[PDB]
Amino acid sequence: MTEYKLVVVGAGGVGKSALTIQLIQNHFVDEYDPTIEDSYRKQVVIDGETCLLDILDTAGLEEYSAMRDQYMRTGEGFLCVFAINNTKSFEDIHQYREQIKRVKDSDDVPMVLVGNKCDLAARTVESRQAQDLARSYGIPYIETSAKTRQGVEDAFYTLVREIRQH
Amino acid sequence: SNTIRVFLPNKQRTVVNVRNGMSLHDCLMKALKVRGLQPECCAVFRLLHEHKGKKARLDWNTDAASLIGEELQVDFL
Ligand SMILES: Nc1nc2c(ncn2[C@@H]2O[C@H](COP(=O)(O)OP(=O)(O)NP(=O)(O)O)[C@@H](O)[C@H]2O)c(=O)[nH]1
Ligand SMILES: [Mg+2]
Repeated sequence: MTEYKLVVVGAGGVGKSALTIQLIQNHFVDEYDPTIEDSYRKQVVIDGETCLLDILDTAGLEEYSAMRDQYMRTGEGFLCVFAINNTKSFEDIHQYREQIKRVKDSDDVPMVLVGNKCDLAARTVESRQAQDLARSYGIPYIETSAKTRQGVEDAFYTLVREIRQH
Repeated sequence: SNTIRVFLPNKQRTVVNVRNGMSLHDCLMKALKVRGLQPECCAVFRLLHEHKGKKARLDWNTDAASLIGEELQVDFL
């Protein structure tokens, strides 16, 4: 069968280490634990097909910006994760895509956008404010909250659908 | 770093940061309990970097604070 490689790219303070967790073990994680390089795997059934999700979440802290250009030509699909309560994470999306495009050359990279923490009220970054940005890259936009299981499944499902287009 | 690159079963991996005073059973909970695998029924190896392929088993009650800059390997019994 086919093995889908989901690379999770995002900044710090967001909800990367809560989305990838609440899909495999279905658990929400508080405690800010500075991740560096963790890989995950789960036997899932996406679209009447028992598949496999080899997820690999990355570090948002730019103290490990060396091995970036190693697995970003390995992963079949990417996942830009930010939070609508953090503006700086929204402004660093442009420096992600251009650095992802830098690796695997193409502009047709199977990606999808995730606006985590939609259960808060610190929204400084609206939906269309992010949709108009995601429109430029041509990838969809999904709004999630890894605290209440909202849009969690849709994140690691709709992304696979983007891989099932190319 | 101050890190220990630990490889988990099912072709997975995880790198953890270890503070002094922490063993290898306390600082490896949340970095393993989030995958379903129980530490009780899982082994522990330290990949020797002189032969590359022959690891040595250890004890879970070992201070992992001393293995800074190494590389482990976890197997299921
Ligand atoms: N309210 C709320 N807080 C969340 C949510 N998801 C994550 N958080 C919070 O975000 C903080 C950091 O979580 P974490 O997932 O570790 O962030 P990260 O992106 O993994 N950090 P790093 O990039 O450095 O590994 C924690 O305090 C956690 O409680 C969410 O859906 N809602
Ligand atoms: Mg993380």
